[PDB]
Amino acid sequence: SELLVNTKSGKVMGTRVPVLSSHISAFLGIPFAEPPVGNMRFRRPEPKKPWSGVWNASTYPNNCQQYVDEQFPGFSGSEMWNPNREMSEDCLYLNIWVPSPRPKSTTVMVWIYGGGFYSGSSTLDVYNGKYLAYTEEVVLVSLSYRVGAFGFLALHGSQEAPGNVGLLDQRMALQWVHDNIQFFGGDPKTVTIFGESAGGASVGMHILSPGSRDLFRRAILQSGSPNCPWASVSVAEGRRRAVELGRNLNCNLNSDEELIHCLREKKPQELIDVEWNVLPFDSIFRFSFVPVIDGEFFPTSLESMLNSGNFKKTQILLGVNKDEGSFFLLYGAPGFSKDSESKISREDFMSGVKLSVPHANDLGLDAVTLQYTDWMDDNNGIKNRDGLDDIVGDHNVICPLMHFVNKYTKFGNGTYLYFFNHRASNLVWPEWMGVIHGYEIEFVFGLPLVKELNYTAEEEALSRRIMHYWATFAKTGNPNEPHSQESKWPLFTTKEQKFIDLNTEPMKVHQRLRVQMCVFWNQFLPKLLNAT
Amino acid sequence: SELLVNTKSGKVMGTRVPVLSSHISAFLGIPFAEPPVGNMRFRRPEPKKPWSGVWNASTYPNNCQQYVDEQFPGFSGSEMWNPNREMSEDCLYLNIWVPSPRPKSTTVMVWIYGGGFYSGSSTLDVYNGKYLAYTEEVVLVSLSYRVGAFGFLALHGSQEAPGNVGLLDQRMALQWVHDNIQFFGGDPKTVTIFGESAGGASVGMHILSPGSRDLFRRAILQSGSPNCPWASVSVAEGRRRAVELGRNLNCNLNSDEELIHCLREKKPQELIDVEWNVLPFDSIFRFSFVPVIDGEFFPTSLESMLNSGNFKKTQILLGVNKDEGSFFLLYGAPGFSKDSESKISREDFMSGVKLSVPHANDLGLDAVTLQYTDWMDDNNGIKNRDGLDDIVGDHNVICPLMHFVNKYTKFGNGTYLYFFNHRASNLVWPEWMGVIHGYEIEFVFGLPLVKELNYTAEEEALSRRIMHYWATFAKTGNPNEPHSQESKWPLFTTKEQKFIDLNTEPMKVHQRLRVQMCVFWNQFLPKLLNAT
Repeated sequence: SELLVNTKSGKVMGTRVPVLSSHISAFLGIPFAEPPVGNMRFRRPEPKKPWSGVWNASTYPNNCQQYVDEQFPGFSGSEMWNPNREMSEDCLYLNIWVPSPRPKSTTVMVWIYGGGFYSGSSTLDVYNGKYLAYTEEVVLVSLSYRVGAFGFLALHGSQEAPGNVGLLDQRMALQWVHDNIQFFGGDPKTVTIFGESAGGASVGMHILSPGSRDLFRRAILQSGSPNCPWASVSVAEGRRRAVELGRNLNCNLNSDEELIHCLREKKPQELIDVEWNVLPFDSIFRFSFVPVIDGEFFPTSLESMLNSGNFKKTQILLGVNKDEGSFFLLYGAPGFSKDSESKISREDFMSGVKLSVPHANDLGLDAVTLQYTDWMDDNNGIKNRDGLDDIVGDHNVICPLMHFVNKYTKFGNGTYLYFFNHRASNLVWPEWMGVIHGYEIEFVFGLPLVKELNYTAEEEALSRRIMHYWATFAKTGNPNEPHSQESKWPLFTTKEQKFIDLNTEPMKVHQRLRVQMCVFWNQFLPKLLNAT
Repeated sequence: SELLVNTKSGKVMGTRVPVLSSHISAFLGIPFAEPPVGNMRFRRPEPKKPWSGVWNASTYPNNCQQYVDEQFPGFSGSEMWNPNREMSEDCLYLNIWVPSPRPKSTTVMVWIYGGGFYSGSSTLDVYNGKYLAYTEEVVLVSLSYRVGAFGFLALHGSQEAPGNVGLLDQRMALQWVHDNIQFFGGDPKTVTIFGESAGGASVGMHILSPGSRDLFRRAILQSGSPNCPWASVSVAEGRRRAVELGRNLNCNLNSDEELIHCLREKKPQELIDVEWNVLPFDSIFRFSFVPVIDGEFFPTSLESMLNSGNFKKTQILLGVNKDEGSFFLLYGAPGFSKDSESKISREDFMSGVKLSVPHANDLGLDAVTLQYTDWMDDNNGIKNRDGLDDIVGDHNVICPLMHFVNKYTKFGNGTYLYFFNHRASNLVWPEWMGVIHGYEIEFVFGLPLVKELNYTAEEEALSRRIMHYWATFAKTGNPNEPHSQESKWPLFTTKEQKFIDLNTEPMKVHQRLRVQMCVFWNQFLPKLLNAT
């Protein structure tokens, strides 16, 4: 049967699903690890024990335990990101979409969801891999991994909560793909991992980590890189946050043994209710439990690894959205509201700057403010709002990705860069937010191809171009068709630094994406904070 | 006789001079102080002893001893600034141009020449006051003062070389004007002092200094303010430079008495030949012997005086030229040449930055470089050249003047600001230098009205407008004609900060002259250098 597959872990029974008036196979909720429950909470994952009989993979699995956004009850804009399945610590499963008839050895794409390392689900409507699997004829895989304290609590030195276990969950899923995707028609030697935000940072982390490198061929990073200021912390800060978490739950803090044991007795929602109380600063775009530079998953500092070429050398495709920061300002900066133009005063602008660059001394805050203020029109509400939006995006997403791309390209085998600046016609978020963080995802997964979702014809065409760029890159290492007549996406080189815009207009090539600001954030500011 | 005037110091015999096919009286070389020679070198000036008989004031006096620019022998561009009379330490004289018939009580304008406090003459062709005296019907006075070590050697604590004696020379000349200009037809209660560069800085210094304030009514500052980074030094740096001067001439350095005595035995050219060897840094736009914050001429720091309103409150008219810095780059920065486009490389750009902001640590140099570099086109020779030109001008002239105007306007009785951006059609300097430091002077003194000098008709018209603005301001405290139909030069206020451009085009009003850069130079950079 087309829906029956015998893997090395046991037999699996999938289901046939309709897609654009056709059909493909779907294998949902395939376990790739032992449920990290009880004494296993905080521990590295263990392989799923083989099973006899047939595993019923016709329905989505549970979502990992996580914080749930309730800032806008009912609102589809925010709820489309919340878990759509029951949450459970038993959540290490993966999903596979296979073309029909089943391929013999086709290109594989493994999606790693984002969510700031504190949230995310592989089962969201926006991540339905059936469209992309069907349209581009690829085996689409989406995995899951522990988030929040459950996946990143780090007490370096102990084996009970070493940290980075969430990344190890991802690696384990990749290991399963490498060992079993051949039975689903996938070519294990041609797997492209791709992700957005924390997922994009994760992809970059597997490129850097020696233990993950041999598990995939190519990579795509969307609005996220390993070196982002929010993507990782030192073992010292990790330890400090783990202890403070224990303090919020009145735990015995005399030893790691004591702390860990007390934390394992807590219900999941108990850790979640106090998770945000451990941040060191009043801030925006900063998360509690994230990856840690431990000396194991990451041999040394990320900067020294990038400088020495200590990473997987292959082809990469990556880029960012025009307005990465608006989302975090809406939720945490004074002056911003979902239902108003959010024109910001001078007062709130500087309040916003302090929140965006929490680690900065006064000289630093002044440098940022001077860099993003137009002194010929400083009380212009729209300029201050957009200035703040740019700060959050440049500091947290764009400038760190540009640092990565430039460092990577010196040792890589091919880089392709994009700048997504199309605002979807059916967006429910206000206009001032622009091309929002995470909204390029729907074009990558091809939602615009479904008439009932209400996109325009140019947005459907844009989605097909993007799906074809992503899949062609996954297959060949080049997003362009060999003998095509279409416009060519130039290769990003150390010298020209070319990139393209991604919208419904005729392709335009540019150079040095936001260089002026990137030099400020990557060269000047760090130098200033270190000297003062 | 129209040419005979009986002053309180004695009788003076002037001469009749032709001007634009008419005539006016000129009294040249009137002594206002005892010759500061011998034991008087470095000392405060003493009033000229009254004389019997008639003083022959028909010819220009000598020019003070000074460094003479020989970088371009023969070249009119540079030689028009060199002394055109024999140099002599006996040089404290003033010149007066009086309309004919002699006025009864008309507006007086006293010109104070610039020259970085190390050079300058009241007898240059560009300073011929006959045109302005004739055209606007005012009594025009040009004074002289000691420059270089002769006027600013400062060994605070001793009365033999206290410092600031050059400023005291100016004050003494102003005292003579106050006491005698009535005999030449001038109104001593309506005197406007005006000057350019060091002369503009001098004017600002008399506004600040308690002992000079009662000697004039209004003031005009052209491309120079008291708070310029090159216009003054601490008593400590003054002392250090005086000692180093003595060291270059192998003087006894055991005591001030010893040093001063040894310096007084040296021929004038001997001090001049080593004057430039005492600068603390390798630099551009920095001069050896300049005014010193002594606690006498200047009660306290200039910044505290400006903040507390400790200065003469009256009306002021001031402004700057578009390209103040090009002159200093041509003479001292690598890559610039008089006969080439001077396109600058990245190498020489940063070399130039180090020379322009000599007091800056590495973090500071990086701040400046980032502030003036276009990273989308960093190897553009023309952008680097112009960037450097702007740095020198903004740091040394424009930003310090804007700080002054903004501080002054809070306590003053009326401010008028201009931005001179017209490049004379007959300039002999290369095009890349633009609207050069000091070239607005010729329009103020009305040289364009003389056909034989080869200016265009629009430049003659521009000169008349400027002469009329300056003189009307001198008379009324407002450059505009009460019931005129011409465009109005708005008043600069703390709120609007309006200013006008000065060229041959229809008047255009603007706001916040180079604010972006001024905030960098007046608020940010100083904060950075003080914290690091």
